[PDB]
Amino acid sequence: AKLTSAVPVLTARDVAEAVEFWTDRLGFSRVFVEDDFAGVVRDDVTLFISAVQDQVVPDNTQAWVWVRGLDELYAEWSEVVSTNFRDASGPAMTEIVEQPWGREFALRDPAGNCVHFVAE
Amino acid sequence: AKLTSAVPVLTARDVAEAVEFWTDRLGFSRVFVEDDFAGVVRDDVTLFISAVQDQVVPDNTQAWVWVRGLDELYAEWSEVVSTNFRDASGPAMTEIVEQPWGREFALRDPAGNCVHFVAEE
Repeated sequence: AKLTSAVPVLTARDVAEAVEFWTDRLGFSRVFVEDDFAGVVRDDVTLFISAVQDQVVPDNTQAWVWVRGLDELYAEWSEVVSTNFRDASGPAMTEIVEQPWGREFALRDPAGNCVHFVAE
Repeated sequence: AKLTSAVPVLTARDVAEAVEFWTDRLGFSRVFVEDDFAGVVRDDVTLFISAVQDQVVPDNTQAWVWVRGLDELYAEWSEVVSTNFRDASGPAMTEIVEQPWGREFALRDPAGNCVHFVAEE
């Protein structure tokens, strides 16, 4: 057997809100959308979004995504999402930082998920 | 820019126990292990594992993994993982089921993460 690819599952109290953000704000498309569960895709990467009732879940939910052209992606998203990660109430993103494991930025979505985008 | 691949993050109260399960039980290899965060890999799929305080989080954490040779993978893991999914006192897996979107089994790890393995079409 061969494991070929993987799909992170983001969590949200409000899945509809999360879907609108990921598609309309960040440029993903809908794979499917239900009240309790949805999927969005951009390029080779699919993310699922699952309903929860406890905010602790999204506040502890994370995913990593590999990117060719991290600067370009940051340039796109930094226009439509706050770059004040600590102070913004809405979704926000960090700057690109050179971490020991790689160059990346983190984005916090409206549900509270923390998704890291790392240069490949 | 191009989004090329993704890495799910499983959660655990005990990251070391989670790493031991995914490697010794399920045949993933260690990528890196820290006290509060770890990475394991099999074939083209990496999973991260992150420490959390509350059991509610792993009990609500999921991931999906695409597989070529789902029956073989299931056969392998059935050698060492319970197939009584409804007993939540230990890790276990469902049978392979034909869902509307694909053929898949689900595996619940010791921490409580539910990871679905779906056959490629």
